[PDB]
Amino acid sequence: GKMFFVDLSRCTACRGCQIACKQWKNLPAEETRNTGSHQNPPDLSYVTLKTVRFTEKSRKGPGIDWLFFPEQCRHCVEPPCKGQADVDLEGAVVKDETTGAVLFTELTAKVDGESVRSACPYDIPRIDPVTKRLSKCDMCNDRVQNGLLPACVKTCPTGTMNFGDEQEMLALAEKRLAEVKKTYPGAVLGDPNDVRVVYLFTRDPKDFYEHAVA
Amino acid sequence: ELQKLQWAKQTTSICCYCAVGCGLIVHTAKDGQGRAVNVEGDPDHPINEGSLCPKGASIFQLGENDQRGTQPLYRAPFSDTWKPVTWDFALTEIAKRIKKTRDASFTEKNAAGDLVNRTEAIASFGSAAMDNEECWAYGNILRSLGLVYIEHQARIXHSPTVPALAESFGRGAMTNHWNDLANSDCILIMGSNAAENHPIAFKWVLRAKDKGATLIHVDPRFTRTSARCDVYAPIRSGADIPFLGGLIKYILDNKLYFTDYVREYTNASLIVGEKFSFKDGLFSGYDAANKKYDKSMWAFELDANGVPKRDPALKHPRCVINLLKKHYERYNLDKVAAITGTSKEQLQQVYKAYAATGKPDKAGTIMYAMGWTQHSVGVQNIRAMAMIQLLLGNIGVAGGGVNALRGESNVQGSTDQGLLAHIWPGYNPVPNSKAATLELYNAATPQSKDPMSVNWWQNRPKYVASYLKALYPDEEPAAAYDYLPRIDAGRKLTDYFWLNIFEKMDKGEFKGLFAWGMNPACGGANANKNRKAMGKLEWLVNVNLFENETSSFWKGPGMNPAEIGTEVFFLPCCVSIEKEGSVANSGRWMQWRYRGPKPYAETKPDGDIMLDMFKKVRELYAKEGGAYPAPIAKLNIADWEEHNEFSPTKVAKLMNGYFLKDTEVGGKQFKKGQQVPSFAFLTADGSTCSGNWLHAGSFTDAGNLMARRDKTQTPEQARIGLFPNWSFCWPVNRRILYNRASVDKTGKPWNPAKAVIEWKDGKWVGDVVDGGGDPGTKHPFIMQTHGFGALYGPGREEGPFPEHYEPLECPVSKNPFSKQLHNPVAKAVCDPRYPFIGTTYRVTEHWQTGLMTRRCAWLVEAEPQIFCEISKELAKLRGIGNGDTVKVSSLRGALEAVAIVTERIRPFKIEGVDVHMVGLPWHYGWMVPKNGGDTANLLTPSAGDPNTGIPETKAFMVDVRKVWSHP
Ligand SMILES: Nc1nc2c(c(=O)[nH]1)N[C@H]1C(S)=C(S)[C@@H](COP(=O)(O)OP(=O)(O)OC[C@H]3O[C@@H](n4cnc5c(=O)[nH]c(N)nc54)[C@H](O)[C@@H]3O)O[C@H]1N2
Ligand SMILES: Nc1nc2c(c(=O)[nH]1)N[C@H]1C(S)=C(S)[C@@H](COP(=O)(O)OP(=O)(O)OC[C@H]3O[C@@H](n4cnc5c(=O)[nH]c(N)nc54)[C@H](O)[C@@H]3O)O[C@H]1N2
Ligand code: SF4
Ligand code: SF4
Ligand code: SF4
Ligand code: SF4
Ligand SMILES: [S]
Ligand SMILES: [W+6]
Repeated sequence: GKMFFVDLSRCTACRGCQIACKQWKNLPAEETRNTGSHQNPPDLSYVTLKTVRFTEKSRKGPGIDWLFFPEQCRHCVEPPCKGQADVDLEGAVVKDETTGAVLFTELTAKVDGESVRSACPYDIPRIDPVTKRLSKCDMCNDRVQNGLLPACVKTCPTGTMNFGDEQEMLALAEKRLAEVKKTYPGAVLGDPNDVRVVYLFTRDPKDFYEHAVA
Repeated sequence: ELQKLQWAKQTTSICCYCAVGCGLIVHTAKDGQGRAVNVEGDPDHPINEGSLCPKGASIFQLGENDQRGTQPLYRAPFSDTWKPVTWDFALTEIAKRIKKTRDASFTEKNAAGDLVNRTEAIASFGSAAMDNEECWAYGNILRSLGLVYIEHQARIXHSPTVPALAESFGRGAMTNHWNDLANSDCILIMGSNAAENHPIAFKWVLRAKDKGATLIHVDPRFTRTSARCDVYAPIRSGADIPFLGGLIKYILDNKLYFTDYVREYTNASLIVGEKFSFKDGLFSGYDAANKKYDKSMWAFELDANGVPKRDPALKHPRCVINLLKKHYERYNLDKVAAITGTSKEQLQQVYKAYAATGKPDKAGTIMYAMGWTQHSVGVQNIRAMAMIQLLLGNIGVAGGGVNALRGESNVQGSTDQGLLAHIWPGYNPVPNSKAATLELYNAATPQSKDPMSVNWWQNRPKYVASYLKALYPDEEPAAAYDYLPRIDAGRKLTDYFWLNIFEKMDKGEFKGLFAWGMNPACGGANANKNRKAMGKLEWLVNVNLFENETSSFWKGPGMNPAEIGTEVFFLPCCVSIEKEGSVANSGRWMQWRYRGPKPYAETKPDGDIMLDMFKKVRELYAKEGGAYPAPIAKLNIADWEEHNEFSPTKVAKLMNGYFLKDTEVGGKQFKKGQQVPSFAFLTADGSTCSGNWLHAGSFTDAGNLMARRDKTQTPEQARIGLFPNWSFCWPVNRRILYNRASVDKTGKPWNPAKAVIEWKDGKWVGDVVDGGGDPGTKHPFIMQTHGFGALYGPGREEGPFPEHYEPLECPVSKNPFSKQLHNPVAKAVCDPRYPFIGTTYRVTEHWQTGLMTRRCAWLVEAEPQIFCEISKELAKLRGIGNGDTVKVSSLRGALEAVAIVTERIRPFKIEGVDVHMVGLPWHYGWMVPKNGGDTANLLTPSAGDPNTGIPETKAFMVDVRKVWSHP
């Protein structure tokens, strides 16, 4: 299948990926307000499949450690969201056998949506209050099967976002990890044998987000 | 198959926001006959390779936007309602206003009897957002009507750069280009937040880092840029010249300068005359009564033929280099560390990393944008960067340069087209009242008698004449010269600039204002005053994408429409993807873009609006006569149109220029009607027209070179990313300016692994050589009179060497480097009720006043409201918690914002007292969105530099207080 490699040591939090995701799918904007942070929307939602999370950590000397985390479905190799949904109705959550994309369908309205969300170790699924359908990042599977990069990968200016076949992406992640460790000794890959969106964190992944890793 | 893009026609465009110049692909429904259905990055474009920041990435939402204007709106005097009117009504009535105002105000001679042929009762703002062809047509329409008060954005963020870099190198432009940043070994970002304000630039900045470059951010705040640099060095606001002066001293003390480059290609060897001196913070020739310098005291000593004397041994005591060493010996580390607030350890780290690029096999670049270069001595800030780069051999080389980042998509182009009061297109000056003839105009150009000095500006009479032929082809240039307006020689130049325009408006001295593609009701400093001053206009014409705080100033905060007599016309223009034309990016790439969807509703491209407007003015003059009709009646507008529409192609070919008769020039024969192949073949006798000599070469008989999308590169071109066949850059496709300095006098690169040009088999290979001639036969700075990169720059008003003068008036009382505290050639109140230093800056997600991006729900989504960024120390002092509502106030006004308490802001220690900075985005305005807040310019003063005419937006005094709600 396919895989993302997300090198957070290169991210400028430009949020091009956040906007590109909504442009490609023509998703609505949420009502937001500033509550003391550049982060917005504050959370994933039925209409927000990716948001960049901002976290500031003190450090000795000038400046801060500013941690940016563009969150999205991890497209798990063995997705528990599918395992939970299959209890109520098979076909609500399916897996693309070519790309590895985990895909929610309109049949998610016919399964226990809250239990599907609680089954996810990354707390990724979001429910529409009206229809009870679930939504999340779909890997831009449409674009991928037609030879295009995912919208958020294509738009990224920094090389944070990388996308390709899982073997080239895993080899890249391993080589980038070794290099990034020379500046960030605490750098790690997030659950790299279990997911298709492999983040390189420059320190404790939970400093980026409480659900950054399982 | 992707349904979304099925049946839609794909076209290319260029982002309409910042000056990086990213490429887009637009898909338009019904095979081009419907609306846009998708906009994203062009994967083939060499600058962004498909990447877009959120502003570029949301252009679909900008264009396909039901909040856009749909047709002209009219606001009658004292009315509280817009009335929708036809284009014919709006343009006919505007033409009538123009003509009535011009007829009543036109002055043939000024009060001294000198010919000026101008109207002072109309002013125009705008715009870097129009296409290059529209900018060029617009300025010529304005000047044909007699206007002199012609300004736009460039006055603020671009105008300081031009004299600073022109003094140093001969040209004011960014010297390299975006792709070239990846060749750098050390990138100093100072006065720039490029990761937020030129985001795709960090593609190339991080690629340099991938190849081993050190990235350094020098900034008072920790930003999204700082997060990704190797070194973040905080600097106190306004302490940049001490920082750079310390670096000059470091370079000189440690012999880190590139001697061979310095000796041959800078003015290090020139002998300064004995009248030059510096004492107690003042250069010689100071006139205390008028606070001005007699610059002739700074002259070089000249030889028999008038050429500055040189000591190539660099031993003479009055050699520039030796005067340089003496000047900067005061800038020792401990004094610089004290004033900058940068630790001595960090100063040493930065200085060592950056000065290592004086080796020929290493290249260093400096990136700066707007920063705080607008105060009295911002030009000297830039001068110091230029001097550092010359000492290190970094000018002319790949990964080097002074990368003065342009702001807006076409601010390079709109400046190139002379949308500033002091310049015609092609940087030919607007004549003053004592240039009574074309011959007197041409006589002002300095000449050189050094046979190695190209002194290319000696060709100016060709460019002036060809420009006059472009406007008035049936007239002799000496005759046409009398058609255009002149400014007064007696007045200070800044009387015609941005800030004095708002001042004269507040005094009721303008009857009409064009706000063309700008939002002055938010963008001008001291917004309360400017909003009130707009009420003193008889009429206001606003051309814009959306209704906005300027168009609707009469119903803004605290306004009573029934008391405001101004007549307003709102003319909705179309977005960038709905029209064809070019925009010139920061690296001077003049890139052609195409229409996707047709103009939304009844919106029109700027070029059609202005041409129809001008044609109606012409018709009124042909029927009624009036003041001096000839400049209007005779203007060549036939060349601007085709198929009864404004023609970007025909205007671009006229700006390039063409032959008006069979002509012999440069040893070749040309036929009437042929495009001029380069500005080398322009003439002064009327054989050629050219709307802008810098464009001569962009659109030749070979076709539209701006429209090239050719990635072909030789190995040496591709090694440094020139992409010479992708679009076209002025001048004549020289991608890296001053590249003759990149080689020795046999023509071999100082750095063969990153060669820019090389002498091979009797020709220069690589980039286009900046200045023809055999290796070792020409000085490398061809636009300089003397031919050298200027370490010593005697044309500057503040002195030939940058010197620290405190730009922070209120909290500083001591200058450690001289007894001269403030700029000696330059009235803040410093009321103690406003003890904090307010500043304004940008965030990635919004654009300028936010007129455009506050209308884009995805960008509002990410940044919905004005906020105020403060330190933990200040939040503690004032009892402010993160996310609290605060009131920020100044002597000028007050607003509320959401507090953002962060360690990204830290107090400045100034003279043993903590001084707190308060950060505000200027992206907001009362019109939209709900609860977004208003402009940070409610707080800013309308006082600016005597000498630059720029208002203070980076350091102004404020108070910040918690706003309480119910327990
Ligand atoms: N996202 C976005 N990008 C933009 C724009 C926008 O509105 N939004 N505007 C465009 C335009 S028109 C312009 S002109 C450019 C402006 O480009 P920038 O100059 O990058 O814009 P700023 O954010 O206003 O100021 C940049 C940095 O200068 C720092 N600074 C303030 N005072 C000083 C000082 O005294 N010394 C030093 N060394 N630094 C200081 C500020 O803290 C800030 O981080 O950006 C262009 N790009
Ligand atoms: N406090 C503070 N004030 C500042 C600054 C600051 O840093 N701080 N920065 C200053 C600087 S550097 C600048 S650049 C100015 C910006 O000042 P403005 O130019 O007045 O700001 P905007 O109107 O928001 O710029 C966007 C404009 O482009 C117009 N536009 C887009 N496309 C087109 C088109 O095709 N045709 C026409 N006619 N119009 C079009 C939109 O309608 C919109 O009005 O603000 C200045 N003021
Ligand atoms: S587009 Fe790339 S650099 Fe920008 S926020 Fe997303 S991942 Fe980070
Ligand atoms: S892969 Fe596609 S759906 Fe997922 S975050 Fe990126 S743009 Fe959104
Ligand atoms: S991250 Fe959660 S929602 Fe996404 S595939 Fe894994 S279990 Fe399913
Ligand atoms: S705003 Fe600047 S960096 Fe962003 S997409 Fe447009 S040109 Fe590129
Ligand atoms: S600009
Ligand atoms: W600007």
